[PDB]
Amino acid sequence: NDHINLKVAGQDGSVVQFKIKRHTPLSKLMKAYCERQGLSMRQIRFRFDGQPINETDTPAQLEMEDEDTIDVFQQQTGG
Amino acid sequence: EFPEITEEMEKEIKNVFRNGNQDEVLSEAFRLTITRKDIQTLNHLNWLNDEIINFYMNMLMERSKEKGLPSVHAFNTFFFTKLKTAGYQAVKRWTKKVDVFSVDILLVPIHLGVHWCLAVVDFRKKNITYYDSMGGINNEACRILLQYLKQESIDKKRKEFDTNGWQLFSKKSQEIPQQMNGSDCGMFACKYADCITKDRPINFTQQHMPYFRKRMVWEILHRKLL
Repeated sequence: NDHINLKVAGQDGSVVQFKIKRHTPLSKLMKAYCERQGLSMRQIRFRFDGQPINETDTPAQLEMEDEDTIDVFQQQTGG
Repeated sequence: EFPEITEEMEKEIKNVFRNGNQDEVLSEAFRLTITRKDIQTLNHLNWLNDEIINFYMNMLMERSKEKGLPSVHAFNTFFFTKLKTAGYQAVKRWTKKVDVFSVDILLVPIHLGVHWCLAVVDFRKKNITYYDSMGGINNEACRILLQYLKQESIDKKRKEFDTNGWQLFSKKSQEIPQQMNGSDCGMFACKYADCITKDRPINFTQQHMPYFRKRMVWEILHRKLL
């Protein structure tokens, strides 16, 4: 059940490519994306097509195909 | 003339505020997650984080489809700006599997640096309206949205949008209520929308904000609006 490619784009405009088994949770990636290309974690959010992504979630069970892109934004606070 | 806050509520709420492991996951709905951290933003006069809004905007959307209420599709928070800054081509796919024209109202929660604000597409009224709780203007926001509609129409329905008759404007400083603190934007913004989605005219002022803060808490965890 082979690998697929995934683009993670920051709202600073930075694509970070990733290989992955299609059934594994996105915890592996989300924490790799924080460590490499250093970033908080408990201060961002991930969203495949405006749909939120929890660590639980897998690629297969989100219907992402190859080269599909994931959006990642800072946490947002305001008045 | 609003719901009372019972013994039950106070005791539950007060408990969730008292700090103790902010990672604790204490409400999972709409693929969203609400932690003690997320929920803390409602205490006293804190700054409403994104999670609380998205969640509330989801309940607002759920409480649509209720008989005799304008059907609402509410948007992501990160929507507005990702469009504003990166254009349509970016947010394009965000509305796959949802006809944005199937509903009566679209709900747009907006984050701008320091600020929470709201934009409301009302197909029935055929006008777009921006809502600052501090009466600040954003004529431009609407222009951007109307442009979205234009694009969306072509990308989904494969026809152009009927611009004709449509109004765009932000609401005056005294047309609606004003916030007297620095933190009650997301609070106005949320209650602003609630009020609307019920076709209810705006009732609430600053007065009712402390109460609405409490009440929102309950509404979140239990996933039910009052």
